[PDB]
Amino acid sequence: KGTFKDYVRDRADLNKDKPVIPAAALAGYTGSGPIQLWQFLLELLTDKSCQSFISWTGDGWEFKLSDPDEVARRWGKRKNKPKMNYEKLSRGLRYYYDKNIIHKTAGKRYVYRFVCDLQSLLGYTPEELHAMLDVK
Amino acid sequence: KGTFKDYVRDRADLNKDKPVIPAAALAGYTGSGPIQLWQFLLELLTDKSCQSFISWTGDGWEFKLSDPDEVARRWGKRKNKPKMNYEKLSRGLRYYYDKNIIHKTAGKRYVYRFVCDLQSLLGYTPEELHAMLDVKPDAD
Repeated sequence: KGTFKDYVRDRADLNKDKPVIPAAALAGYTGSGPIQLWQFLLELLTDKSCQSFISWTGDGWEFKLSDPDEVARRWGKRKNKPKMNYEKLSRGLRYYYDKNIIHKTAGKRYVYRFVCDLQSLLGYTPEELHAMLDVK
Repeated sequence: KGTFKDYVRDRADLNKDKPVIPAAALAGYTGSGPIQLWQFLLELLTDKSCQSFISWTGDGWEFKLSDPDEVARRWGKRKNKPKMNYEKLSRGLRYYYDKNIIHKTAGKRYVYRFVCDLQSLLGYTPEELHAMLDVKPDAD
């Protein structure tokens, strides 16, 4: 039976995984208001504890979805959309291909790549972050 | 500006430190779901940057609202309610009076007092928090 003081202390000592690019903070910076799906993928991609169902392939801003539905799940629980499946999220990607935000690598299945200038936006180089995330 | 780094860096070299009792954490702790007005008041009282509009009087869990409107304005923002004024906020305080969470100090204006067992919930004593926030008693 611990107090709030113990609760905070325990949280500071246990759950330790801060994404380098918080989708929320990013929406503020860019002033996009409501969190965007492409901004969310970045947060996950910048959060080690997510390298299970999503990570950088090592080639530039190229990333792959090891477990698509997982990203589709969290995305739903993050935007109060408990009705978010794998397709309702794969439809937003096409919109991203046309607006040239995210693309799909030829000769893959769930491999994608940011084609927008994230270096000038985020301030990080692809290779830089890869290191901060122990990318292999 | 410039890059995302700067906008976040200015938060580590040009930004204060979090309050002691953040409403968000307190909500998750007690599992109240959405932030509660009394939890939000606790955050402002545990944040040095808010001592201009709300502060501890120095006597236990008693506090005063030096700038009532600024409190109601910030509560409105945190809850996405731009039409938030003190009058409505006062409806929440009155509600807490009936639920023995916060009482109003007789013979004074804008002076209230948490009357629930916050010490046992929070893990701090009023004196302890007053020191952490460099609180100075009022010459009542």
